[PDB]
Amino acid sequence: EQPEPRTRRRAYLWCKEFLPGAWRGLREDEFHISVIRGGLSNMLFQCSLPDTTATLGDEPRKVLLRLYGEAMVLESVMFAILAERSLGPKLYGIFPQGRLEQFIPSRRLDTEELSLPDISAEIAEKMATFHGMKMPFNKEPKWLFGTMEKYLKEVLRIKFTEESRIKKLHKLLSYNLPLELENLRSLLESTPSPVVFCHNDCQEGNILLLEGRENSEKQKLMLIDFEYSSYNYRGFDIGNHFCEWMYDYSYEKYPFFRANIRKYPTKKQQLHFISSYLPAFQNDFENLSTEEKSIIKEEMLLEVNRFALASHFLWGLWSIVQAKISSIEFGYMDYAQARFDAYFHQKRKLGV
Amino acid sequence: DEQPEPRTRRRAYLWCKEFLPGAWRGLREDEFHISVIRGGLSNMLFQCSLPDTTATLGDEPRKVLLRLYGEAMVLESVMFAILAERSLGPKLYGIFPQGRLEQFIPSRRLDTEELSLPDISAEIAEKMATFHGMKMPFNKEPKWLFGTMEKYLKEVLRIKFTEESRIKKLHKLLSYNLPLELENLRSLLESTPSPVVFCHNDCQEGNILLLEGRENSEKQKLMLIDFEYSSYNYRGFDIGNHFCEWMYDYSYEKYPFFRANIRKYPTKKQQLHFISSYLPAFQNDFENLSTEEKSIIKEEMLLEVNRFALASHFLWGLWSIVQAKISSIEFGYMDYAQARFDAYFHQKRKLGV
Ligand SMILES: CN(c1ccc(Cl)cc1)c1cc[n+](Cc2ccc(-c3ccc(C[n+]4ccc(N(C)c5ccc(Cl)cc5)c5ccccc54)cc3)cc2)c2ccccc12
Ligand SMILES: CN(c1ccc(Cl)cc1)c1cc[n+](Cc2ccc(-c3ccc(C[n+]4ccc(N(C)c5ccc(Cl)cc5)c5ccccc54)cc3)cc2)c2ccccc12
Repeated sequence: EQPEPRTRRRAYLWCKEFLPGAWRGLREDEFHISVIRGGLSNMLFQCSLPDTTATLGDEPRKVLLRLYGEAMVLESVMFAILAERSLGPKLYGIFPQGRLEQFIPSRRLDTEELSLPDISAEIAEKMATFHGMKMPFNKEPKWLFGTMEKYLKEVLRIKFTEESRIKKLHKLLSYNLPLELENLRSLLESTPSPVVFCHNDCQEGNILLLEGRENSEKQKLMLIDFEYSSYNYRGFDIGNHFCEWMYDYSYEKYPFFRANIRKYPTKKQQLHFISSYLPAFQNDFENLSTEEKSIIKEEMLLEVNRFALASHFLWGLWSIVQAKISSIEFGYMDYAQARFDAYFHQKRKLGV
Repeated sequence: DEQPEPRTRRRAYLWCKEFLPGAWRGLREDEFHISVIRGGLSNMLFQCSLPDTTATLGDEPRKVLLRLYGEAMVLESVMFAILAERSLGPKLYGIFPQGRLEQFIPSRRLDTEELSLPDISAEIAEKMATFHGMKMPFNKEPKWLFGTMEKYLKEVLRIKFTEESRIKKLHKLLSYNLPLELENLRSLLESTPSPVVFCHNDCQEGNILLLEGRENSEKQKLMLIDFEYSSYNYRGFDIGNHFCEWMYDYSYEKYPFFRANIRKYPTKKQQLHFISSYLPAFQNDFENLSTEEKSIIKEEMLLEVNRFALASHFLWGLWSIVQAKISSIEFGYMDYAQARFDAYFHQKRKLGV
């Protein structure tokens, strides 16, 4: 797929002006560009040198161009920090209309792969590593309930025009969400979880399987797409990831997802995950007694399964608001209903 | 121990409490120590610290610097962060809309007279060289120099002062036909090769820290700071501008709040000492070239930096005229403009251009 000749021009100039080596002397007629994702918000292109052109130093042959649609400053700083620490794609250029990033040959994981033991173990290690790092952002964990409050308030003010959405919203408001948010607050306020640097969206579509490295046991993945990252309760990040075993966003018919409550990880599979996470997050952990390890692990199961409720609640509210304001083709209200179904199922499973 | 207003004191307390880890997280407003370093109307600095009696819980700092602020805002933050990660600037502890929290570095600024000490001059060159060699995610077309001179020239032509002395001083400055002089400087510089590199663009004594404790180190006692004017730019501008700064001392206490001295510009000898440290630190093979090839590079570099020095005078001269209209800061801006243009014409005569 080719873009319009006007974006093609703009892109040529960005690469020419921002990238060093052979790129600096490159002519419009030798510029290769093609699409990866299009639309109206976060559009991706692969830009490259022609195969016949030689590099002059260590510049990339090929790069990723990301066109964009307080928060703008924070996301850029963080993208740069991760790039410097080699935990994210390198940052090659930053401008108002977009940015230029390392191109990493890879594919996203499919939902079904999240439960493969070796995949699950590595995701845990990465998340653990990510949780341990220092970032220059606010460390009060106010984003979880602050955000749930903000969306709840919008949700109560929403008037849809189409009858089917009006009906679906009416079924959702029937649960008395402001009362349910307070119950979830008191449950989570009594559930200790250390505040750490969370990804907050650790789903299959934000996990890259790296080309070439498929045979590596423990080093085949990269976490990406940190736009929702913040300091937050650890339980949310793990609980949210566990929830993601149940949703597959690649389904081609409406509503463009498939949900399965029986795909939530078993106790066994949860233990496999936290057995990799704990040593990578608390370095002394491997040298505790058998019995002390079991205690930590059992309290962690309770922790993450409780915070899983906040994953369902938050993304459910989010999705209702998106049904009003997003143009993207997705059955947002059906998804909201699926998250609230799972919420009430998980409440029953926990006895809370 | 000079204290800020109780409202800034409270804001600052919250920022430190919320952004810094360890003992800071549990700290009470009444246990917060803060004092001023710089005040005014724009970029205000405070030293914030834990009380001496409080213990740290890990590797958090006891003491930090709070910087209150007055496209460019995104790029400056990214760059401050990049330099922090590479240990070429103060560590970044917190970033918020009203300011940021940075490593506090016990130090003083250099004085103008210290720029010419051989060991100081040599290290400045090494640091600038290191700085020039870095990859940064910014535009690499060197359009900021003339783009900026054009932009200020255009403002300068539209300025009406009301007070007589400023009117007179502006009139003397416009007498030189600045739009014609800018074109002559363009054609001179278009014929002067200079590699485009990552420039500080303001490498003056007040942006160079002498690090406390390290005074006895020969080659590692300084840090370059304050990169808000940084960009990809001609290498000649950075070196030429630093050479120009040997002539200006901004610490004079009476109006016009600077002193200028044309005879303090570095000698050819002192310039060679500077570029003799810069070259090996920027091109690592440099020491193993032939004697004759080294001399050629060095002599062309002298011509390069002394020619770009003209752009230092021209740019800061125009900048200063514009500041005389819009800055509230106490400084003889028009006198400074005249001093930079005097130096410009003197440097033109020295070069035979
Ligand atoms: C201006 N500019 C730019 C200008 C000049 C130059 Cl030289 C370069 C760049 C630009 C830089 C970067 N971008 C990329 C970008 C992508 C996403 C966002 C984004 C969106 C909304 C929000 C708030 N928020 C909502 C929901 C949460 N959700 C859903 C949420 C999820 C989980 C939890 Cl626990 C809590 C909340 C949540 C979460 C955490 C933090 C914030 C959150 C934050 C960030 C922001 C920027 C640009 C994009 C478009 C246009 C310009 C851009
Ligand atoms: C929004 N926000 C913020 C928002 C959200 C969060 Cl979470 C955190 C922060 C903020 C971030 C950072 N700051 C600090 C800051 C202040 C000014 C600037 C700056 C601006 C405009 C300009 C133009 N320029 C002039 C002259 C040159 N001069 C004189 C010049 C010198 C030499 C040469 Cl060769 C050419 C020109 C030159 C040079 C290069 C580039 C630009 C130049 C320069 C600097 C850079 C950062 C904020 C300040 C106030 C309010 C908000 C701020």
